Amino acid sequence: STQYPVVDHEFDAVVVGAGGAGLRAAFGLSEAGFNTACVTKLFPTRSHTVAAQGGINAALGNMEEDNWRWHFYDTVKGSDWLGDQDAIHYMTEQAPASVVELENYGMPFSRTEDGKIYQRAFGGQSLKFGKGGQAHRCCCVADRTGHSLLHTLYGRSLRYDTSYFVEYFALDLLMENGECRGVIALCIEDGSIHRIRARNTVVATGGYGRTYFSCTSAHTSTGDGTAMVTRAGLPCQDLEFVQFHPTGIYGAGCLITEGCRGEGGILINSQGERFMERYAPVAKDLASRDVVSRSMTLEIREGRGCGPEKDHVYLQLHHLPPEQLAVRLPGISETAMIFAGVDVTKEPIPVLPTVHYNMGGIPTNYKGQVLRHVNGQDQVVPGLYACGEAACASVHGANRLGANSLLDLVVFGRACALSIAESCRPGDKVPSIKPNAGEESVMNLDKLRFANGTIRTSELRLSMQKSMQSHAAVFRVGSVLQEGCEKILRLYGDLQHLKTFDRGMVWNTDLVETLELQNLMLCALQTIYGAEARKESRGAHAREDFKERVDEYDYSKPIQGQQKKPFQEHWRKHTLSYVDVKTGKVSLEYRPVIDKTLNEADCATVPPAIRSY
Amino acid sequence: TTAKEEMERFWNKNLGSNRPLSPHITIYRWSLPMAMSICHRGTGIALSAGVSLFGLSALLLPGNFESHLELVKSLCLGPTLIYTAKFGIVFPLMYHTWNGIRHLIWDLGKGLTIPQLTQSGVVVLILTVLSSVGLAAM
Amino acid sequence: SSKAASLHWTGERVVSVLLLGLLPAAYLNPCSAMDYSLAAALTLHGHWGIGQVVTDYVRGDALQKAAKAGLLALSAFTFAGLCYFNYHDVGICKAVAMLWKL
Amino acid sequence: PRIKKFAIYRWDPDKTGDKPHMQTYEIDLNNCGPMVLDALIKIKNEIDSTLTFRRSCREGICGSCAMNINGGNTLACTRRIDTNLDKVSKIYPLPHMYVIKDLVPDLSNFYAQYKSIEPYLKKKDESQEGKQQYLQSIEEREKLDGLYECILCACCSTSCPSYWWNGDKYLGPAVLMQAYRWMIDSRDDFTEERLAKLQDPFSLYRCHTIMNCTGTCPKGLNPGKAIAEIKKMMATYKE
Ligand SMILES: *Cc1cc2c(cc1C)nc1c(=O)[nH]c(=O)nc-1n2C[C@H](O)[C@H](O)[C@H](O)COP(=O)(O)OP(=O)(O)OC[C@H]1O[C@@H](n2cnc3c(N)ncnc32)[C@H](O)[C@@H]1O
Ligand code: HEM
Ligand SMILES: COC1=C(OC)C(=O)C(CC=C(C)C)=C(C)C1=O
Ligand code: SF4
Ligand code: F3S
Ligand code: FES
Repeated sequence: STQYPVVDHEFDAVVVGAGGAGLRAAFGLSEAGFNTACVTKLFPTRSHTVAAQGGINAALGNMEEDNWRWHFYDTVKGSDWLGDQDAIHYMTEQAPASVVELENYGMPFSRTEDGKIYQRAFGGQSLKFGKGGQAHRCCCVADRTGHSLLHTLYGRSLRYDTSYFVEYFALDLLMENGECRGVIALCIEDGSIHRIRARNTVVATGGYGRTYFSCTSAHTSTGDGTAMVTRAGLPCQDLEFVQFHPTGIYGAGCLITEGCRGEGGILINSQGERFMERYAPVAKDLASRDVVSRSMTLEIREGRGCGPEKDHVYLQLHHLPPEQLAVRLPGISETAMIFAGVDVTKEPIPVLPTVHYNMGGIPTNYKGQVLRHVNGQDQVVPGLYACGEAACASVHGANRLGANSLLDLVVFGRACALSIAESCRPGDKVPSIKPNAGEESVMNLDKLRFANGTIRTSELRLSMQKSMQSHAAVFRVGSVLQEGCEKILRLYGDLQHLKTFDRGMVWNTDLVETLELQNLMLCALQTIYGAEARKESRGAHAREDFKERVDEYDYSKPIQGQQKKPFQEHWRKHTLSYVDVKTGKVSLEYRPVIDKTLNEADCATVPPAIRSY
Repeated sequence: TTAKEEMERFWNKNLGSNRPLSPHITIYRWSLPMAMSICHRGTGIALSAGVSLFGLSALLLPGNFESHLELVKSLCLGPTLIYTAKFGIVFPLMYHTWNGIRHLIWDLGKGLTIPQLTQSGVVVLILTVLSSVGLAAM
Repeated sequence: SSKAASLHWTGERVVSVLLLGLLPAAYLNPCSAMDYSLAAALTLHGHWGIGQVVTDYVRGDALQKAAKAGLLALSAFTFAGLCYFNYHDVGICKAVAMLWKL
Repeated sequence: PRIKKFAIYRWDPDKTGDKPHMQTYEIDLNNCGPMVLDALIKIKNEIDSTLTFRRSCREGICGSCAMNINGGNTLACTRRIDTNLDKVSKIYPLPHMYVIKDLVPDLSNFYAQYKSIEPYLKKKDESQEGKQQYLQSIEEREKLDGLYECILCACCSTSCPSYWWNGDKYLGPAVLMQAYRWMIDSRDDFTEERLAKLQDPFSLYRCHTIMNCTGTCPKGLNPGKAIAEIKKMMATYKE
């Protein structure tokens, strides 16, 4: 310690992460007149949202007549009723205004003949509450909507006085008596340490797909934000619900937008059957991500692969007009060729269900405020917000509806900024800080910095990824799960026998990738444990032991003469997980899901029904 | 912080440091276009030097152009040398001339594609040789 | 505001096409007129040309300012020397001609 | 067994008196990915984790890879390794840029330059923004194809000799093309002032149409073709 001089910055608000969520939170806070700081370990534009291709949902009604309420219905249903309906209400009602805001910022959306934002079909989205047919509200910029969303937001941010700490690694939250005072970070450029303190902190650090071996996410999706919340002793919610995306190249795991399917493409097994029509007649190839992959993943078992080891499947686009794949899916044509070596206009792309999205994250309010659980009740953590994939306002519940994440990003990014602007004023008293705040973080830094152990950071990470890949994939059971828990708790033990080689102060990717490992571990522990304990099948979480949807009632048959099971007797509740940073001991609890919306009169609650597409 | 302050910060940080400049011309792969770009300058430079030498000489040196020519005629001028020197003068002028036409076409915004680029380069190169040998015998 | 940079850019192209039409013109019709305009365009075009090479390679207020100055000189003595030659001598055209049948 | 040789530039800021030098590494191509980044990651995790370089998407759309591979600026994650065991791959940092450490360059000036062209929509009346989607015919929209896909990797600019000599005042291809992106967006109302910003001898005019930028874009875009469009606009706009 004190071998690392510390620099103290003071702001009104701090945002950790410059992806869609973070960026929107940051410039939205400045636009409101707050002296905002934005910490990111990557150049804002390198953020993962750039890889997003599909689009952003919004009932604009450009293609046909629409109603945001139908978007609401579709989303709560797609969540398998683990989604908090109040947040889903807020998100879908704000979507139109949020998307028009993006277009007014300059986002180069693809146009219709009327000169309006072009929208398209996507996974399980209907009209008139699941009755009116396939909906078309997936707004998009050709096939590079994420890239364009991030760039326009970034560009728009240049217009304000936000101080952007570029390539800074956030180590931990500056907590004091259950209140957030800011963050402490490592400036990757010179290895120095900075304590950026503020009245409000917003965590938008993205997901943690890298906890696995095969995922569509970037090497940077290491759950660093989740880990901070965990290190503070705060709960994380529903970390078990991990979304497996159907189409992911057998190779590096790169993604091929689901927009391919929405645009016309299909999925084909070895025998040539359009199986996604057998497992789900109506929705077919275009159903929930959790079901559609659960399908394929299965077909591989029966023994119906489409390549050498019959380990994957085959995505088809061939029958679509070569021009349409040029105006609607130009981005996939490129990587399909570069990583697969295929001409989509005349050949199907090789895809396989791989980890993709994380519905779980930091427990949130529909206003972005982080929640902790006290005496079985929600409590707002003063001066702490979270948004994006790292957050769990849980508008996605047990399963994210395609094209709803970019929306989530923009909506709650805005909500955080608004809740801060509505609850305080720039210039207000910025909380004190003990002269030793962050000492633990720096020490842990100094430790790994000179780690002379026996295991290489890469070796350990590889052990954790393949373990998660084998024990917590698309299908699970107590046996496979428990071996995984102890298997992963075993690796957590090894974090003390790790060896690092680089020891300089400048760009120690050796040191940071290790710090990231510590983070990925905290996420895996909570994912696998929360997964073993959840004895039911909802959304992405499918147990072989319990292929049942254990709710408070049995919503298949009627409800009235029937009796309500005690809260601790059913599984229609969010998983809350904690962990002793020092031992890796996972303890967990639960809290109800919110079923009431913001206004019964404007958007009615949708009771649990049977899950099917 | 503004765009300008950011630039000021950039230079103040790097100039005052032990940071090295990554190699460039020593490692970058040469291409016909890049090479033909260099020659355009070189020739334009050599060509201007010549014209200046002709004009300055016309102001400082004594005698008329003829006093200078006859001066060379009686210098054992070998035919397979009068042609050489005549070519060396026509070469850079023609090259610069044709490439210049190419440059003008580009300003109109035409032919700016890698494929179109190589074609024109080859053409310009061929026209150079032709017009040079051609003129060296006029 | 003033569009100086853009106008200079166009100026260059213009004398560039002019000097392009002169070479042929000077062949088909050699005359004292041609020898002067040919000297004007030849020196101007070259002045603006070296100009670009200078602003490109010479770093520093000190140097560029001087460089530009010395360049202007050379150009002046070049245009004058050419006009002198066209007046008190053969003329560039006939000089080229003579120099060729040699 | 198929060993591939890798010559890689190196330089440690925290190693007194260290001087830029090449370090060669060997890799069994059967135990590796097809792309250059795979190799980098591999020698990073097994041979020497002191090797530093930027990366993230490994999919070719974030722009984190930008570096010179065998004399050419591209994306390590998209450039497939030369299976010719006889040749030894040469990996250098982007050209004529300050090296922070190993293959990691200081792109601060580059980003700053991007900020100076104000890469965002500007309407004369912003009092109604956020309430209705602006209209743009698919015709006006097509004019952006080939311009908005820029990943800001800096391969182009960092391959331009003019940017090499005057990167401090010359905006470079990358920025120039985005300025063009904004110039021709039917929804922007500041075309005239965006062009006026380039009225000096360096920002735009250091471009001598060398064309390396276009000859090296990992995304097949055409900066040069765009620089020329700006030039034409610059000499024909009024006021
Ligand atoms: C992986 C993926 C996801 C995806 C997609 C395509 C791919 C390949 N396409 C989508 C689509 O078409 N439609 C849609 O609705 N969603 C799609 N997704 C999912 C979605 O894009 C993601 O969930 C979303 O982009 C996540 O956004 P978010 O803003 O939350 O996060 P991020 O962009 O991943 O950025 C993380 C930021 O946080 C900073 N960071 C991270 N850790 C640190 C630390 N330790 N210190 C400081 N900063 C940190 C990053 O630097 C970054 O800015
Ligand atoms: C046949 C007639 C000619 C044409 C069509 C022509 C055309 C051009 C063009 C288009 C350029 C600009 C290139 C760029 O964009 O960088 C140029 C530059 C130049 N030219 Fe010429 N030119 C001609 C004759 C000459 C002659 C006879 C001389 C010698 C006195 C000359 C000397 C130069 C110089 C010094 C440059 C500057 C090149 C640079 O920017 O480095 N040109 N010319
Ligand atoms: C005309 O544009 C060019 C230059 O000027 C900017 C160069 O210096 C160079 C460099 C030559 C030496 C190797 C430094 C090249 C190649 C070039 O095309
Ligand atoms: S144009 Fe091409 S090289 Fe130049 S940054 Fe944009 S992507 Fe890269
Ligand atoms: S290399 Fe440069 S010089 Fe012009 S064309 Fe591309 S910007
Ligand atoms: S790492 Fe993202 S482009 Fe190569």
